[PDB]
Amino acid sequence: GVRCSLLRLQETLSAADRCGAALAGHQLIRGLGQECVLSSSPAVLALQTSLVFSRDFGLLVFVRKSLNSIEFRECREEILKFLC
Amino acid sequence: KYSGRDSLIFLVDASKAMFESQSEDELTPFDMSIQCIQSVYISKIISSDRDLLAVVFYGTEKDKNSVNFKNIYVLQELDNPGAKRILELDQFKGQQGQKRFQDMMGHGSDYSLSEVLWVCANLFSDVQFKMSHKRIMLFTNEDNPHGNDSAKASRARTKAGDLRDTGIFLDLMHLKKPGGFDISLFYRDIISVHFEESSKLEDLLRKVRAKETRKRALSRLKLKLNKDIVISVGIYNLVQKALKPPPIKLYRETNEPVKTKTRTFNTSTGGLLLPSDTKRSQIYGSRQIILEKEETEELKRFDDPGLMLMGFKPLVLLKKHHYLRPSLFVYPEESLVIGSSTLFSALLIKCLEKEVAALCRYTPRRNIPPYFVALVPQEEELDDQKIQVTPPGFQLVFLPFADDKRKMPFTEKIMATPEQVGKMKAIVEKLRFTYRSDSFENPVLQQHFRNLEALALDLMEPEQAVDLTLPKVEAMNKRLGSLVDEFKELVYPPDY
Amino acid sequence: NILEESLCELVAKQLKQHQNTMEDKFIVCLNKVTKSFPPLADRFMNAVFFLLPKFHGVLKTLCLEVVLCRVEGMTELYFQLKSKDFVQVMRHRDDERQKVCLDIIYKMMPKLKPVELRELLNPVVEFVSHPSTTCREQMYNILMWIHDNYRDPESETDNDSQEIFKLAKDVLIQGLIDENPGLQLIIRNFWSHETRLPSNTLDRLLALNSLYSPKIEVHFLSLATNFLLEMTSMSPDYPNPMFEHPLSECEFQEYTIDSDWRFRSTVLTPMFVETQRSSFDWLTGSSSDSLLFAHAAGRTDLLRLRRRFMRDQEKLSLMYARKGVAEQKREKEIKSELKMKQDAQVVLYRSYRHGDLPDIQIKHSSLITPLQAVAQRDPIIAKQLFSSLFSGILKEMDKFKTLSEKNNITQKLLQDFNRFLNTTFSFFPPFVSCIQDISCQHAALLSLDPAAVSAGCLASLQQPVGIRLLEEALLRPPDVLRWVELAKLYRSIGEYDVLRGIFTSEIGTKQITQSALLAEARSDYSEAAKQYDEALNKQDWVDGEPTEAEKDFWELASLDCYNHLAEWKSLEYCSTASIDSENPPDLNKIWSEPFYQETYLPYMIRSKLKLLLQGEADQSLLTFIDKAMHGELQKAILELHYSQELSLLYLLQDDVDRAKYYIQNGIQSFMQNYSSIDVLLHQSRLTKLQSVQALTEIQEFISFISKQGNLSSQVPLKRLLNTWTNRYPDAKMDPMNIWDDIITNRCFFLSKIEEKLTDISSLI
DNA sequence: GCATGCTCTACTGCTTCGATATCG
DNA sequence: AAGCAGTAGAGCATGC
Ligand SMILES: O=P(O)(O)O[C@H]1[C@H](OP(=O)(O)O)[C@H](OP(=O)(O)O)[C@H](OP(=O)(O)O)[C@@H](OP(=O)(O)O)[C@H]1OP(=O)(O)O
Repeated sequence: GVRCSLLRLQETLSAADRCGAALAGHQLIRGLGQECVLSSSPAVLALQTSLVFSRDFGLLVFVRKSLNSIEFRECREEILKFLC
Repeated sequence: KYSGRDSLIFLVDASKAMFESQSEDELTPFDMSIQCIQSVYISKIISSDRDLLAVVFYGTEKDKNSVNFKNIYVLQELDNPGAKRILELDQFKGQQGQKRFQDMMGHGSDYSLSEVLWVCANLFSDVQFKMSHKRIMLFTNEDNPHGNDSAKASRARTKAGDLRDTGIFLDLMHLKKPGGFDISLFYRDIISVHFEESSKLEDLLRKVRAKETRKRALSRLKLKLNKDIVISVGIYNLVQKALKPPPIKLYRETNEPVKTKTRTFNTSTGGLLLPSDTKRSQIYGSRQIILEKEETEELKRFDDPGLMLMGFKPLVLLKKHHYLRPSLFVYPEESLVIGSSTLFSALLIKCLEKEVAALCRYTPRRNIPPYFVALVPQEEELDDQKIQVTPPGFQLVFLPFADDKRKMPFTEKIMATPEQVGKMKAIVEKLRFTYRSDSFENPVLQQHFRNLEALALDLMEPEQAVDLTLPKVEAMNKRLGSLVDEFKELVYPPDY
Repeated sequence: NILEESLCELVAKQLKQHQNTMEDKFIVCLNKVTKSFPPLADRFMNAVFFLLPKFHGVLKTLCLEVVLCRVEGMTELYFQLKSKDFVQVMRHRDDERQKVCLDIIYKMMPKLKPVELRELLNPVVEFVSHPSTTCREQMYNILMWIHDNYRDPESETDNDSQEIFKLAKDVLIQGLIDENPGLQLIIRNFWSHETRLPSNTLDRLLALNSLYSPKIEVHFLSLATNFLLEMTSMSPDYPNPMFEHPLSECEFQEYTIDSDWRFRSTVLTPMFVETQRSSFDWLTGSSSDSLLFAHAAGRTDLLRLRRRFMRDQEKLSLMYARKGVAEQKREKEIKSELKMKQDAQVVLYRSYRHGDLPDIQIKHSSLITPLQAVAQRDPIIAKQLFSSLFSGILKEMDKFKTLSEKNNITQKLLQDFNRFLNTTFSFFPPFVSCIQDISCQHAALLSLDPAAVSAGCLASLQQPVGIRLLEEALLRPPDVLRWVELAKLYRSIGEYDVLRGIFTSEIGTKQITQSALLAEARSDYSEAAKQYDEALNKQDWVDGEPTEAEKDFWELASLDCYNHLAEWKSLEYCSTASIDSENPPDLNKIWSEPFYQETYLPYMIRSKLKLLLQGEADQSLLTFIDKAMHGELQKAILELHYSQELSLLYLLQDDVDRAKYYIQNGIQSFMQNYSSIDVLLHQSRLTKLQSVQALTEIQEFISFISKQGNLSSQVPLKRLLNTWTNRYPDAKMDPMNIWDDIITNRCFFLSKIEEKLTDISSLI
């Protein structure tokens, strides 16, 4: 689930159809964050925490690599609203 | 609406019969459509660059649409015009562009007009902005497509009904078609007498390059009569002195904007200085008057924003040479107060009887000192094809103060003999023309548009706009045939 | 009525005025009208499709609900949904929108050619992991339709129809372990229907092996024996009592048994207190909102129309706030009383009447239903029950079938079992030992596969079963393949005593293998590897060049010798330089040629991880691991079988979160794999128990370095060293791979705690 | 002293225009 | 500094 959503999120960043890649990216971010919030078993919670704050994929490297782009600001807004 | 963009799809029949033009000292219809589309791009890139355009090729072998239909090539989506979108269309120009076009597009294929109208409807559907008008320009030379069939014909008429239900209106730019263009075989019922080329392609090749702004209101004021009888107006502007767009500072190695930041800091300690620890001064010889940034904006406030009527006045006291500001245009807005239009219309058609004009104090913004302004009424002028040139309302004429006028030195009155007046009346009658309103054109602005076009499309050299505000010295001379020498002999002494 | 036309045109005229100005109101009004009158949406359908790619919210859900009404009366609909990106609106995470998308697919499936159903099917089968049972239920509905309508209706359907059936069958199999009691029951009654699994027991036992799918291996034996004992419940001797005469004559009362999760056991009460298409299981018994306010006519249910309404909105809001206080106080009870009602809610299957003597008048149901009921829980008893049923049914096959059909029954069973053993990745010990136990009993199945059998019971620690199967196959030219795989089975449980009398010179093997085994028997592994690798490059054999299985034996035993010493450089070179041809080695070729997974992969991971754990900074294993986590199968293999390797690897990059997840996964995998080994397989359970100390040392290190008080002083470090220097595997009994794990892990932990900590170094 | 929607207010972005300070 | 479209959530009604 997660890490599949994160790898498809990093794939929707080098794509060719920008503003068509961002809508898919926003849906990936939303479902990902929904799964991460609705977990309560502390074994999978550490896995999801380490995947979200990962350094190869991960939401922080997503908002870093998608920061020279105006099509991705809804994605960055939803990531920063998920992280709070 | 207002924020709604204008969308336009260019549909070009690049099938078979636009590539073997019958003259060879003339221009093939594929090149005619390509030149037309490129002129519309260059016109709209600085006329109204928020509009959306697209070009689609059907009757071509290879396809690049979203549904992967047979023989529809979408070269560009609906998007704002750019330099690269004109440079991509540059390749299919001239007698060589056909050959550049064949090897990567296709040609002569079977098609279905239902599927090309389907792809155009999908292009209009995939747009996330709001659109005012949606149009499809059809560049075609064959009338009666799908002439071997009728299932294709009725499906095409059905899908045009599907298009016109959603608000999309196509129009055909018919090309030559030796044998006339019979508009009634297929293209009188699909769209909203034999022909030659057209009456729209030729004036569509005329690049206008003049910016067009939408009808915003610039002010929404309340016109008060004493304190009680308030009506709502809008203060529009109909002449506005078009400027050139301002430059953008770039970074020379990258050509990206550079995010200017200005700060104030004191040279004593080099500490960042807020807006709260400065004041404003004026030095008069030795006195120093020191107000604050709040108190310098208190000096200007006199009234509340709006128009305070102060009586009425015949137009004979409104001198034509009393001009300081370009006039505005008031108009009743019947949504901030109800019956505003009725009181406006009664006041309008009752100041239209005599030559009376309402006098006002005009405060456009908040902390703005008042101006005396003269609300001259005006009727409307229109024709039977409902083109109106003067809208109804008042024209808001700014009147100068005592210190806006200036005095002249003493000048002797040296009148003329009626021989001189009658021989100058012939001179002014010889040179008479008709001033329309918009015959002339800003040369500095036009040359800026031409230079920007030629530097973004990197063509070969900047085109020069032919000047129009310049006088024609030889034509004025030959018009005034052998008259000015005897006139200056009769009014000017034989010397110098 | 006549007044249809002038009214529907009036409603359509108002909606036509809506659809250009405010589309937000146009689709709300159209949705409300075509909740009840769907033929109005026929004239607005292209203008619904036009507006559909614009809205992104609830309004697109309303647009799709308008589409859903007119799906049968629409001709193409796939090209319109494909232009409007239907596959990407199905992946929008919203349960109402996904339910209406799947309902649109379900209504438009009988008008789809296979080439577009195959494009729709790839996002449909992603709903296995969906949290809502409603979307999963709709997915199973459309896959059941695909299974019923794509079972080859003609002579040979195309590749598209065959792949469609294969994908639907995979997900329909996988829905037999679905985590919802009733979705699993729907799928189980789907499979247990007469038209899919037959009613003949000899042909149901053959059709059962079609629905295997390596995902469901922990559950396959209980599922198979459930499908097989279905047919007892429709026999004319099933409710009949099994013995018609009691022991003596006594009357029997009715005994109801109190089984409620409040007095679960006798121990939790101090003393005396102040009191003196079908969802059906054959085992546990036989068991939007509208704005119009007018959305019974009797003699008792119309006195509640005598109602008062308090006009004290302040007091009413106070009562509602106090009500919500009471609900918040009762949730605190319910979210504990439901976690207690989960682990003591037992069901009873029999009838239980009591008398003066034991009542030997049980039905056949009173023995069959607790038998299947416990086979559903315990996998060992499911293994025994499946072995008994399979052997009994093939024994009673003899009177029906003659010889021409028995042989191509057993050929099909041999093909099926070879498929099982060649595609299993989770080498579940009851499953592997079950299908290698039912193969020994029947002589037509003794020709199973020598290398699959050897790899299977080496990976599941079930080596006695494979030894018995291979020896019974060598009973009944020497079969050097079976001799070498039997020797590879014997070598891994020790047993060099048996290994001496195998590699004589009558089976064709060389002398170098016997000399290397004789050296390896006295634990002289360096002299064993010295001649194993010597025999692996020698091409001048003066009595025949050796067969391939013998060279594979030399390769595996030389890797074992390098693992047994400590030689990690030779181990990674020997495991690595046989999967790649050139000098740069491509580690991701290890996942093809399935020999490589059971042969080179554990030594590859182990050698590279040991070199990482002591010093060297070659980051070539982490790249392989992160690249292998992309696959849905390789991730299952890695986090099921290694996970302690993975926990240490993620500890090496200071990722103590993923290491927490992987060590908890490793402990759960230990418990599940340990308790499924049969109880008289000692030294299989001993080697499964030898690995728990390294798991708990990793867990203890994670728990030590997580608390911040432990890094403060040297008191908790001195206590940790004081317990680590008294906690060892035993000398003479635990081998050197256990010792090397404990000591290398402990040295790496001490180096990490040292570099994190601020005479500590002399102590460590 | 709580839970759920609904209305509608207040804010942002973009764009035009006008007032002010500055430069050849 | 103001028009003008677009939206998000603040504040409040309401619940029997
Ligand atoms: O007598 P007034 O009504 O006060 O106006 C007169 C005069 O008006 P007449 O043309 O009827 O004589 C001029 O009005 P305009 O030419 O501006 O339309 C004006 O001229 P200037 O304002 O340009 O100075 C100036 O007369 P003069 O030019 O002699 O100063 C002025 O008389 P006042 O100066 O007394 O206001």
